[PDB]
Amino acid sequence: AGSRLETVGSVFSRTRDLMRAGVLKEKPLWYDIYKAFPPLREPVFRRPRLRYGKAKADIQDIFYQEDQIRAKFFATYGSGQKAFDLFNPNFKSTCQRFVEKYTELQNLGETDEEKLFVETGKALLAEGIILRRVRE
Amino acid sequence: ATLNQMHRLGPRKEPPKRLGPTEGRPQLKGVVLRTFIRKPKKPNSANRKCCRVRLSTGKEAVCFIPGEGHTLQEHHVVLVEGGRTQDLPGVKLKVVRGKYDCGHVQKK
Amino acid sequence: KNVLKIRRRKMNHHKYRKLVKRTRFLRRKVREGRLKKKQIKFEKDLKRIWLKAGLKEAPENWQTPKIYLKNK
Amino acid sequence: PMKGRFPIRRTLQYLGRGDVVFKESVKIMTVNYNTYGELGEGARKFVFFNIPQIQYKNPWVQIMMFKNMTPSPFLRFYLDSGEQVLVDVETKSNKEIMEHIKKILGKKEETLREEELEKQQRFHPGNFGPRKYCLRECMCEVEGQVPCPGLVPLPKEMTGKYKAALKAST
RNA sequence: UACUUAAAAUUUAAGGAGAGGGUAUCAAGCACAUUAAAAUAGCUUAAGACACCUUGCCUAGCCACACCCCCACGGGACUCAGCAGUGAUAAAUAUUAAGCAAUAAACGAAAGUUUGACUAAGUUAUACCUCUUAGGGUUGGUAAAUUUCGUGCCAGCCACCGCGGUCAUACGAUUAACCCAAACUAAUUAUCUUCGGCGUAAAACGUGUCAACUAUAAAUAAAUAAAUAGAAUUAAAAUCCAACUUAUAUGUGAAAAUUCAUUGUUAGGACCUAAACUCAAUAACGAAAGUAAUUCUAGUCAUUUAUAAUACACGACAGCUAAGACCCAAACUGGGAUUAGAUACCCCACUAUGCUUAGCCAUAAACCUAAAUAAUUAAUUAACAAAACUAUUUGCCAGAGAACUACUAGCCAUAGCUUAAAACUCAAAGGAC
Ligand code: FES
Ligand SMILES: [K+]
Ligand SMILES: [K+]
Ligand SMILES: [K+]
Ligand SMILES: [K+]
Ligand SMILES: [K+]
Ligand SMILES: [K+]
Ligand SMILES: [K+]
Ligand SMILES: [Mg+2]
Ligand SMILES: [Mg+2]
Ligand SMILES: [Mg+2]
Ligand SMILES: [Mg+2]
Ligand SMILES: [Mg+2]
Ligand SMILES: [Mg+2]
Ligand SMILES: [Mg+2]
Ligand SMILES: [Mg+2]
Ligand SMILES: [Mg+2]
Ligand SMILES: [Mg+2]
Ligand SMILES: [Mg+2]
Ligand SMILES: [Mg+2]
Ligand SMILES: [Mg+2]
Ligand SMILES: [Mg+2]
Ligand SMILES: [Mg+2]
Ligand SMILES: [Mg+2]
Ligand SMILES: [Mg+2]
Ligand SMILES: [Mg+2]
Repeated sequence: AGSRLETVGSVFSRTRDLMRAGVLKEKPLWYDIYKAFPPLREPVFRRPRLRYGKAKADIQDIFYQEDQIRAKFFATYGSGQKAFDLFNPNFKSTCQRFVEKYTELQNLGETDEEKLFVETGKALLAEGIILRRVRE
Repeated sequence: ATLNQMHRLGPRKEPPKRLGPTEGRPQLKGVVLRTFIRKPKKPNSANRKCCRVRLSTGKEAVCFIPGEGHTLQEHHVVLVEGGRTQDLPGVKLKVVRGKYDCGHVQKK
Repeated sequence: KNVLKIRRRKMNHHKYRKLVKRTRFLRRKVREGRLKKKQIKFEKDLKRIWLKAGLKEAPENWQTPKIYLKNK
Repeated sequence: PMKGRFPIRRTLQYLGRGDVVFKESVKIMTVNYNTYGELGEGARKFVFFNIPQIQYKNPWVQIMMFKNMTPSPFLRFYLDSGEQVLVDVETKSNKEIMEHIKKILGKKEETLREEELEKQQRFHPGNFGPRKYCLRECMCEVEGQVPCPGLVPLPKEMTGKYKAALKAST
């Protein structure tokens, strides 16, 4: 005798009810543990439904301020000929060095985006990085 | 219907209760005119005993005679009552056994 | 979705159209006479009005229009 | 489900909750309100919720409502003397409007109670008669009095049938 | 009943806050208004006039009637709808009784008198009450309760579903049980009455526009894809004419008939009839119907929003009326096949008709089978379809068939359309899976 009704309540509430009824005479071993350290949300059944009309989800597009600079670099020079290594947690790509220098110049107080983009290219050229302005 | 439409029309119109073979009366008295047999609409099979009568109102109707065996003949007087004979279509009257010329069924 | 209810109406209309065809001439004579009675009733209703008002003759220059005859 | 919005407005209890009983002078109450705007919200709620309650307690007063005829909502009462009491209800809640009209043109609780008692002056508990009008139809119902012969048969000596027999016997 | 002038009971007349039976197939009534020089042309009505039908209602009681002609001078068929009683009629059945002792009324100053009002009785299971006897119906399911025999789709039985053709708990007789009980069962009648629905079950009107209410609250719209109307225009394929030209051409699953006045070619002529491939795998325009070959002209647009008929303007196809057109298609008709027959499906020929110009007709499965409008997408699976659902306004629906019918009214409609019942029959019909 039990409560095989998984669409009403939760495993804990159904076990609480069965013990109050008088059908379940011994507490399960997981019961006292759930009572002391419950989950954040109650595990109750809910039927997924589609959104209709003008209802929309609430998910923020993740766009940092560096992306404005990064978009320009990929459009002008593409991806750096050096290959990304996504296994190195501290990898510094050619584009990320461009954005770090572009930020440094902007801290000095340069207000023109055109000035910051052509000056940054010159600085990296002095560093020796091979930037190819590939329109193709 | 909207509340304005319910207001403009009011309660539902009720068709009048048309009368039946007895004309809204418990019984009628009639004079037998003919005695004949009527056949019950299928799936039933029998020779049901009926008679035509002229009711006190002046109309003529067909009346089923219940019971096993009747002595009714033309010019006899009978007291008819309501109640349709389910198998016999159109027979909406019945004769009362034990009143006027019609008598109680002879017990066997 | 069957069409059974449409077939009952289909047969009623077919049989009715053939009945009208058989008795077309009779129906024509019924109508011409129903219109004539419809006209007499119209005239009498107009005579009732002026007679009740107290006039002994219809208003001068008045002739009841023949509105049900083959005027069109 | 009862139709319409706020179906509680169509219950006798709600209609009887109205507290504005106008004085006999009040004859007409014209309601000028606007269907669109922000300063007329209380007026619109007054027509929605309160006008039914006022009419229920004042059946003989003519309430006629006009819409979107003026920039601001107002109430104008017409009295039997010929006086006209104008009330301005803009920026006023529907409850505030009811309280204002109750004060200026509403009968007091003392007056209403006096009228209630006068209405029932001719009902007496001692009076005997039909149930619609009286508590008891007959004195037989009272305790200690002779009971109805139908319920309890009377003594033979109290019966005309018996007395007549004796008079013949004498 | 008081005063020389006022309190009641009871009525009458003129009115009106509101309420008040049915039929809208009764939709118009026809003088039904106002002013007050006597003119003006109004009055009532889909918020139900008018007409007709039915009914006593408001119940401490009220209203109408009093032989009949609504009335009652008059006339007539010349009086119990006062109590009891009779005839006839009806399913319907109280005494041709006693007393004015009580109360009420009339009269009298009064003792009093009078009263089929009334009081006390008589009659009757119609009801209630107290007692005493026990009868009535039922016993397949709904629904409390059957033993045995008889009958054998017969005789009979049932409110509904149903039972009876040989073992019938359903009929008849028995037996035993069940229910109610001085009653019990049958017939008749009455008591219960709209906040529900409208894709597929009854139900959103073929379309749009203007009113008055009830609601709502915003201040725009439109801005070259096939709306609509007019004029002009033409590419392909036909048709006709001509030149040349096979002997056949045409037609079917196979044939037959038809045809050689044919057939094939023409970078030959005429025609401008009819219809607009590809684009179009597009989804535009318009109220809907509907609209797509090209060009030009005229032209769609702002009312907050929803909500309209008895008005107005539209409305595929088919059809009617007159004058034209005519390539092809094609009801009907004729000819040929098939078949038991074939008034058909297939073949061939050819009409009405499809086209233009005028007018009528007003119907579609006129169907997104979705009324319009503004919200919401969660605090929500009858099934299927097209997810659910709230609010506002109007329309519509109330078992099936009879019935896209009968009658009525309107209409250019005459074998028509719109409007649209009842009797009667049935216990289902219908939708989805
Ligand atoms: S009612 Fe009172 S004595 Fe009968
Ligand atoms: K049978
Ligand atoms: K009379
Ligand atoms: K007396
Ligand atoms: K047997
Ligand atoms: K039996
Ligand atoms: K028995
Ligand atoms: K369709
Ligand atoms: Mg039929
Ligand atoms: Mg009719
Ligand atoms: Mg009289
Ligand atoms: Mg008489
Ligand atoms: Mg008399
Ligand atoms: Mg009498
Ligand atoms: Mg009687
Ligand atoms: Mg006196
Ligand atoms: Mg029986
Ligand atoms: Mg039975
Ligand atoms: Mg339907
Ligand atoms: Mg032939
Ligand atoms: Mg032709
Ligand atoms: Mg139609
Ligand atoms: Mg269409
Ligand atoms: Mg039709
Ligand atoms: Mg018709
Ligand atoms: Mg007709």
